[PDB]
Amino acid sequence: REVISIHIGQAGIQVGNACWELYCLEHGIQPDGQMPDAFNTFFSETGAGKHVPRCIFLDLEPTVVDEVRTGTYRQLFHPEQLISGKEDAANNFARGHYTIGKEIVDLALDRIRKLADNCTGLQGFLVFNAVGGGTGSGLGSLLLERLSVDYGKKSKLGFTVYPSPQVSTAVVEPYNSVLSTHSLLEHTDVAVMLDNEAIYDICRRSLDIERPTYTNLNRLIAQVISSLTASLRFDGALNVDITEFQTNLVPYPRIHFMLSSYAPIISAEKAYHEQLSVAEITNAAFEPASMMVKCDPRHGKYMACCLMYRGDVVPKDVNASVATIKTKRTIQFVDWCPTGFKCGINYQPPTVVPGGDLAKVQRAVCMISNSTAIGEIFSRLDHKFDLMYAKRAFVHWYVGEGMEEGEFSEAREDLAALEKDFEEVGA
Amino acid sequence: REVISIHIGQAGIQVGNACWELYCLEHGIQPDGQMPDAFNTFFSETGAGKHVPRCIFLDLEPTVVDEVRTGTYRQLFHPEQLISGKEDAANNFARGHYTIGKEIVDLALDRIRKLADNCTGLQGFLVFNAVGGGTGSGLGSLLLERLSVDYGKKSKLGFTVYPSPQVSTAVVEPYNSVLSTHSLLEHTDVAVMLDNEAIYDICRRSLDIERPTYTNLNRLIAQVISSLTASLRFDGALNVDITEFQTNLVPYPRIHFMLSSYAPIISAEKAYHEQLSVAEITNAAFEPASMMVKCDPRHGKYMACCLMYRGDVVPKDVNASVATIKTKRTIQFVDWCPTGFKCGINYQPPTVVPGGDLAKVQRAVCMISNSTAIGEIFSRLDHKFDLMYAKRAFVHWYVGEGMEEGEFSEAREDLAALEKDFEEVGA
Amino acid sequence: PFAQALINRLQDEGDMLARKIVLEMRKTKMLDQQL
Amino acid sequence: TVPTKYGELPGYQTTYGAATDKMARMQADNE
Amino acid sequence: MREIVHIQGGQCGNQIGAKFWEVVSDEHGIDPTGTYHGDSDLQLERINVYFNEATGGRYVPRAILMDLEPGTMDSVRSGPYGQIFRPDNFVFGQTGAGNNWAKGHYTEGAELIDSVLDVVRKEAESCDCLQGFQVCHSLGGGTGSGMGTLLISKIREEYPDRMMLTFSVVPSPKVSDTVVEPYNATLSVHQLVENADECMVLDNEALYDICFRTLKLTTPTFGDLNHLISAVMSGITCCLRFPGQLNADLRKLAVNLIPFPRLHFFMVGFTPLTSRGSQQYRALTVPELTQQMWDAKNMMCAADPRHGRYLTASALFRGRMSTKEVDEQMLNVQNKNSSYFVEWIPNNVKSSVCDIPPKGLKMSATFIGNSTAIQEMFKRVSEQFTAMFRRKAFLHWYTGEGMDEMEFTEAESNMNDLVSEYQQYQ
Amino acid sequence: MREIVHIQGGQCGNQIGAKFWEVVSDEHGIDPTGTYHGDSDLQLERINVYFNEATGGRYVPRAILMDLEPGTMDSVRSGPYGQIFRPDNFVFGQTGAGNNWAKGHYTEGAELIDSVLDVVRKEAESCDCLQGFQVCHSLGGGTGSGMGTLLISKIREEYPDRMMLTFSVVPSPKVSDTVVEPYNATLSVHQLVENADECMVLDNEALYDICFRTLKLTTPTFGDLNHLISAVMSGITCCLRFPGQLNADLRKLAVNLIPFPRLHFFMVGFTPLTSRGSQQYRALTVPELTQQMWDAKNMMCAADPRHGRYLTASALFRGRMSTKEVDEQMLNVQNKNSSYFVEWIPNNVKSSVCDIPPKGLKMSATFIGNSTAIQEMFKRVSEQFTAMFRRKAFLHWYTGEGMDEMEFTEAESNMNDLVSEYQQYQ
Amino acid sequence: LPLRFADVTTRKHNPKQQHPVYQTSNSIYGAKAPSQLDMPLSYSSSSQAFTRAFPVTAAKNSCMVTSVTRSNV
Amino acid sequence: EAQQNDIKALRRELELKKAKLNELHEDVRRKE
Amino acid sequence: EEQMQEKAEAA
Ligand SMILES: Nc1nc2c(ncn2[C@@H]2O[C@H](COP(=O)(O)OP(=O)(O)OP(=O)(O)O)[C@@H](O)[C@H]2O)c(=O)[nH]1
Ligand SMILES: Nc1nc2c(ncn2[C@@H]2O[C@H](COP(=O)(O)OP(=O)(O)OP(=O)(O)O)[C@@H](O)[C@H]2O)c(=O)[nH]1
Ligand SMILES: Nc1nc2c(ncn2[C@@H]2O[C@H](COP(=O)(O)OP(=O)(O)O)[C@@H](O)[C@H]2O)c(=O)[nH]1
Ligand SMILES: Nc1nc2c(ncn2[C@@H]2O[C@H](COP(=O)(O)OP(=O)(O)O)[C@@H](O)[C@H]2O)c(=O)[nH]1
Ligand SMILES: [Mg+2]
Ligand SMILES: [Mg+2]
Repeated sequence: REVISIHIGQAGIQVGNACWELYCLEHGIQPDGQMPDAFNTFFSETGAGKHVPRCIFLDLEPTVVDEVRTGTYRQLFHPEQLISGKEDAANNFARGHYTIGKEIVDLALDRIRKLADNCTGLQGFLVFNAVGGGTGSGLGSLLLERLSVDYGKKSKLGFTVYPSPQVSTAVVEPYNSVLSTHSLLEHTDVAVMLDNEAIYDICRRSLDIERPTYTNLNRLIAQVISSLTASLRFDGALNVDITEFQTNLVPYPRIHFMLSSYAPIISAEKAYHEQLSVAEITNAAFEPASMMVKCDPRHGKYMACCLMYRGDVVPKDVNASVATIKTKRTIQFVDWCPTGFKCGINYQPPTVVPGGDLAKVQRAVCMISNSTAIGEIFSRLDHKFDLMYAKRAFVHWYVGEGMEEGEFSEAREDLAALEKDFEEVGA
Repeated sequence: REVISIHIGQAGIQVGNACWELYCLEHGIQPDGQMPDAFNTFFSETGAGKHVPRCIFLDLEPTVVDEVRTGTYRQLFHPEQLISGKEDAANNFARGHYTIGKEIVDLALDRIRKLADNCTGLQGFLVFNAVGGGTGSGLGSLLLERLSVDYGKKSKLGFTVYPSPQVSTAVVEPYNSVLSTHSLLEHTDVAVMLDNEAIYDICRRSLDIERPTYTNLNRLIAQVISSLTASLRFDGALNVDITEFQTNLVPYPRIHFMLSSYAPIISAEKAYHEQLSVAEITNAAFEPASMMVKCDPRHGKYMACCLMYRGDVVPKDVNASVATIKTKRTIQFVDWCPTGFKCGINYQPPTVVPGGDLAKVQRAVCMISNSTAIGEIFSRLDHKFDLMYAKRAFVHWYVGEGMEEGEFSEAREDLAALEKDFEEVGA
Repeated sequence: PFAQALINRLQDEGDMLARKIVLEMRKTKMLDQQL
Repeated sequence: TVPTKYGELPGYQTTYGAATDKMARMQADNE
Repeated sequence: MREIVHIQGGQCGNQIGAKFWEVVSDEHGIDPTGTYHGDSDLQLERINVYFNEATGGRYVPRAILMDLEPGTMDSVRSGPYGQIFRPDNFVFGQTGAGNNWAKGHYTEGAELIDSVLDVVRKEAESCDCLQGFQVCHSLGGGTGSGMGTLLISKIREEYPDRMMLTFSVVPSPKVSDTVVEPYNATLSVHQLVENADECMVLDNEALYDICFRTLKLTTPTFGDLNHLISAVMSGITCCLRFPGQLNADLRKLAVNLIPFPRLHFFMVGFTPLTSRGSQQYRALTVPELTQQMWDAKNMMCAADPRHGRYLTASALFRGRMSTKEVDEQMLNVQNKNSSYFVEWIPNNVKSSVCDIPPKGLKMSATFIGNSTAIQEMFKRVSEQFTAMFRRKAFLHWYTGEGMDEMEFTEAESNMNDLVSEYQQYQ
Repeated sequence: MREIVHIQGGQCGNQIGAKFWEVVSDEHGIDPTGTYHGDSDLQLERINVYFNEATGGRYVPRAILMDLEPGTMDSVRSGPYGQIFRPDNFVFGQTGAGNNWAKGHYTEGAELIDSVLDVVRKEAESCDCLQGFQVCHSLGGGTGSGMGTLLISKIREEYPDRMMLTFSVVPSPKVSDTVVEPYNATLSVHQLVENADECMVLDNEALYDICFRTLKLTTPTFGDLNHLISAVMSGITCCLRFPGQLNADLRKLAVNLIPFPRLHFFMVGFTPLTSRGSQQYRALTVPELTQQMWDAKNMMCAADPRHGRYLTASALFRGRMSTKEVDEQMLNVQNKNSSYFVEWIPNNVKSSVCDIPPKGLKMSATFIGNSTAIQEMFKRVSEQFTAMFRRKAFLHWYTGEGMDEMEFTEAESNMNDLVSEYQQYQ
Repeated sequence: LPLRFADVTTRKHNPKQQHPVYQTSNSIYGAKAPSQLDMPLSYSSSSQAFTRAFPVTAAKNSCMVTSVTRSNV
Repeated sequence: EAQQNDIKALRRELELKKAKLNELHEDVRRKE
Repeated sequence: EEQMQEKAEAA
């Protein structure tokens, strides 16, 4: 059983820069790539005494790529898995979809082809990209399209960074996000939303860092991925695989948008503050102070929830905890499913990266849920899309590349039909 | 079992200069001529503690022969076998076949005659020459002619240098190529050709050497030659001899022209990168990214194939690999040849040369195959032949030597007849 | 090519084997009365 | 390798000897 | 003589059976390396039922493991008593169905079930006199539900004249692992009512309750639950492996317990199960055993029997005891709580006694009840099924694979007609 | 008494013979220096069948190695049990055939065959009562096939009354080592049908598949394959070399397996072949050997025999065993799958028992089946031969040496009438 | 616990060293030394050796039924 | 490849039918 | 590794 990880965009390779580090420091491999079976899902052992990840970084600017090439993980990633372009799309969907994609994604797909050929028990894929930029949006969708015409039936977990409503770095992000969602609606089988503000609130309140940078963000995101992949990396008492989000989490072929959260997010001294058990993290998994996506689930109703447990976790208390949650009425489910829970238990608790602010916990929970809160977020992004579309802002650069208003119009009609679908299942 | 190697023209002797270098480094022979049984096929033991190769370098210009005489291999290459003329034929088939050939060929033939008398179990001859020049073409064919009237039934392996279509260093080279092939049709039993651009593409792409010299070129060529003579030099699990290429690779008495390829050409860091095994090199020996001849075999249909394995290799997986190829349909065979493979396995792996850019491998594959791909290349050569033949270009030099138009028209009609045979064998 | 005739041969053989099965079933169905 | 049992070797037991074991034993006892 | 083959499907079946073979080997005194080390010779004469002698005291279990994910196989071979199974019997796929009954019954079944059918066929023929087959699996998972379902159908098609048990845990709303639990349950019950001879319904909720009240365990992990289930299974099959004053084989149990061919879902109990603190303050008599048997809270199902009537019941006792005391105890318990027993059937209790108790105790009991209260559990799941099927939620992963809606409607009709006949006989 | 002289041709024949004399030497207990050091003198009484005593107990194999390339001889003398051959018997050319049947049958035979005929004659009248000859060679290569073929013809012309075994490896499209496989194989069998008494067909594909499934070995070098074929050859000659309860000599098996003079091609299987990890979990009985014998994935040919009918069959057993069990097992496998056998011959199975097992085993068996499934292989060759002959490709290398067209036509004819009579008797 | 987890001193970590003035944020990642305390307490790995030993998943059924009839009399 | 798949299904079907025939014949003999 | 060290010495 193996799952491979693909990284498109500056956010993609930076989180992967955190992921694979956390991975080798999870399996005790030095950054040079040699040990001084659980790695088999991510690491293939060339010869003996050297392990290469089942991964690929690819970007358009050569700066951060060569920065990885000259960093400390020179020997870990082998010097051809790092694909690099010449010039950026500069936050342009069409520039990342039509101009440079026809040159880069073909090399990427025949690379990932032999990567899959080298692999034996490929379970699925998982892609890292942020829809706010032009690199991760354009050719990531194209790569996902071409991988769908290549395999299609294999699960393609998309952990995409969504832009915050109030916190914004660029201006064309609603354009790129909607134009990417046009294809992610049909290509991605299970997509996971990730805002940055909610994680900013997390590091402000719980992790109590007053000057946060992308490093700690990428580190915790990596810990989220590690927590959801630990069921395959190690044996647990009750394990679930990557094809479980296929059945358990997606009730309709287009309602695939899941709310992510991770707990307990605890600093060094707060572990002294707090006695860690199961009931409080089961609770803390639901309050909006611990979610990764800015929304208010009190106004939404849950579709289906999944709970990943790492560490010394007996099933009796999680059963009592979900019992208490189901008899409580502060949160409400939808009438479509009486049993909206999916529990999964693993033996290995998460480890600590040195230099991080998270202490070693005896147990952790990774909660991934589905609700209509995301149905409210999509209308919030479409309001900002229509605010700039009504005055024809930034259309001329897409037309200068060669695109038209037809794809913009159908993208607007698809998102509106998607809003109708969320509210329909909400009723 | 013994074979001697002769090197006609400029090109062949740098091939030999790297070739015998690789041989003495393979058999542990210092360049003074002595070690501090497998050498029997190439080296004869003079007195005690000395070995001389069954080889003759022969050129018309004295400067590069003197380079061999005064290089590092002054004591290895013994000072009389290195035949040298006085003036070059200067890219002229007629001046190399008729003017000075009548003085050089006799000296060469009775030189190799006594070399054969020193030999006991001669398997055959192998020639290194370029047909684009004048020295390799003219007397090279004259030698070949006089070898055929001398022995005839013994095998003559011609590892010639065929010119690249687009990149070329000469002007009369298509005249020289056609006028050599016209005799190489009925002189060589087995003629293996090496384009140079293909070697350029291989070192550019795979070896990623941005500045390739002819030394590296010849290092790779010698690597090919050593990989095909390893069956004679060292015992393997399944050996092949020089006499088999007539029966296995030549379906018709004039269609004897073979596609040559090698795998894996891998740099030092890329060997650290990739885990080399049988399946990928079995695949790698089939794309035009690894061929020594610039042509697209997808446009052609293979007649027969030959696959030499060196090193850590068992027959099980090579039989599994060729099975996958035979059930694949991206590469098609001719309908007259269901069993189109000649495989062989030798135990000893190919060695490295200090100063070279190759790393040692656990296993390597050398492919020599026949297709209709050459059926296209010979038409591409005959076309550019006719473009300058239509206006009588550079023919007065041949007439000034003493040649006429009759053999030009006959060579044109013979090569056209070989083309009809190529089409007739393609269907 | 040759598989095209072989599949015909195998089809005819399968039909013949079904024809044999019919007679054998009739034989045992007759013997169960005599028992 | 093959170690010896009190009576015979493990790997090698012919049917004739298997039939005449008791007669051979009685003959040895009488001797 | 009498032969029982064992099949473990899915992760639940594999771990439970793992503890099952541990308890079995311990009762027969076989060490984890596979050689006999017991003392009494009563164990030697009755191991042909569960084992085969290979070479000099080395016994191999007569079991078949079947799954789709190698982690289960690793957890089987890693634990104690793991190195005893025959590697041929590890017939095993590679992809994984993953809580998808359509994948468990149409996708990987076609290329895995023929193979496991051959292994079973070889093990069916290796023995002489088949008594029955014994399957253990879950109902919420995919690789256990559909696989075991189709395997049961095929086996019943091939060997219809042999007994068949299946120990299947059913989902509960409070203890709920996956979300398509009704989708799997109603199709599996629809097949098991038409193919399986009788099943023993289990549930994690009642087991968790048992470990909280009676066992008073602090952290009852899955090992102890499987220990309870395995202890129950050994209590079922002790009659074939040991002598007694009144033997009762598997077919003898089914005929005494099944009045009509569709009424074959039993709720099970085990006795004694007392806390380790109060093990000293108690007594060991048959009335002491009986009052612990007939308790509703001692049942291993989430169905209150005092909410319905008992159709038939059976009690398998182990140890030296007085049969008169057993019988008068069953008569008294049938006369006191007379309303809870059905009226038009006299002698609703079958009883059997073996004179070999399990190791560690003096006298044990196993209760098998065919009551009508199980319709509450089937209602509890069918209403969730209709709650999803009323607006076709989560259906498309099964529709797109080949399965259609009519199968669901059949499942509904079959569930409803059975609970209707349970209510009818009530 | 009865004598078997050995002949090895070509590279494969040499390596096969090397492993063959290795295991036979280990079977008779002689050291690689040529002196006896074994245990039971049951080994001594029948070493004359394979050895001649030189000076002070120096037993040399009565073998003749022959090829055209010295590298094969070096690989022979390299490994152990390579210093026990008489260097006179290394009769050996110098030029090399190179996968050319014409070179191996008209050019090189003209100067090598009188020499090998000298050696084999001296080796023939050296012993008293010749039983027959044993040949190990190929049909794809040049120096083995052609030279051995002409040698067989000469020998059968000189000694018409002695028996003859031919172990010949045939190619397959999946494992196609050389290109002219049909050109050589067709002509070879076209001579074998009139010269050889019987032929035991081999191949590498079946061996690879056997090491895939049954052995679970990682890297199957040629040594293990030759080790299997060698175990086969020791099994087929076990009857002469050891006493038994029912001895079946070479001529005895031939007369039981050959009902028609042109129907003398056999397929072979060897048992037991089990992986080392699963070697511990098995019992060792005659049914255990029988289940592996009649497995169609255990033949050493690429002809799945259940696509045709067994004409006749033979089983050679080694080890102390019940003849009753032996026969009733043969009766059962013949009565159940009765359609797999021919109808107009009752008792299609000839059995034999020898008392001495191969070293390291309790009980072994060698199966030799004369089935009509081999016609699938020959048609699989002839269609390739006709496909090439229609285009006359690679034909000039043959016609330019002395061969003409009508030889190829008669090879086609004999191929076609052979498969026609096979299809007839099916 | 495997040896590499039991002891950190045995796993050599060399961080590419950077000019103090000259320090990009992506270099923060792999420049920090692990310690015995960061090492986890138990490494519950999963041995796929027994499963790798198993052959290709494509099995077969190729036998002739040979069961002595054992009617129950 | 298509005819190859057809062959590998048809052969399996024929084999199942042949096994059924064998079973029926054995039963006939026992009943006789 | 020795080849890589030779690369470093050449550079
Ligand atoms: N959490 C987090 N988000 C990041 C990080 N880096 C980039 N992003 C996200 O990426 C979005 C902008 O796109 P970039 O990743 O900077 O660049 P790009 O996606 O390659 O697109 P171009 O700049 O046009 O080439 C921002 O809105 C961020 O949300 C990071 O390190 N951490
Ligand atoms: N690969 C390779 N090809 C070479 C080398 N040297 C010469 N050639 C080929 O030789 C061709 C020209 O002929 P030369 O070898 O230079 O000289 P020649 O064949 O003796 O003929 P003259 O120039 O008349 O003396 C060129 O087109 C090259 O392709 C070499 O070192 N390596
Ligand atoms: N008693 C017990 N039940 C288990 C265990 N693991 C899972 N289960 C039950 O199995 C049900 C889900 O079955 P699942 O594990 O998905 O089976 P599978 O996927 O088909 O192998 C849940 O209701 C769990 O209660 C275990 O170790 N012990
Ligand atoms: N089993 C086995 N087969 C071999 C061996 N060597 C060659 N072969 C087979 O022999 C065939 C080629 O024989 P070849 O060497 O050309 O015979 P020769 O050239 O006449 O001596 C191939 O198809 C191989 O499968 C070996 O060592 N063992
Ligand atoms: Mg960017
Ligand atoms: Mg020159």
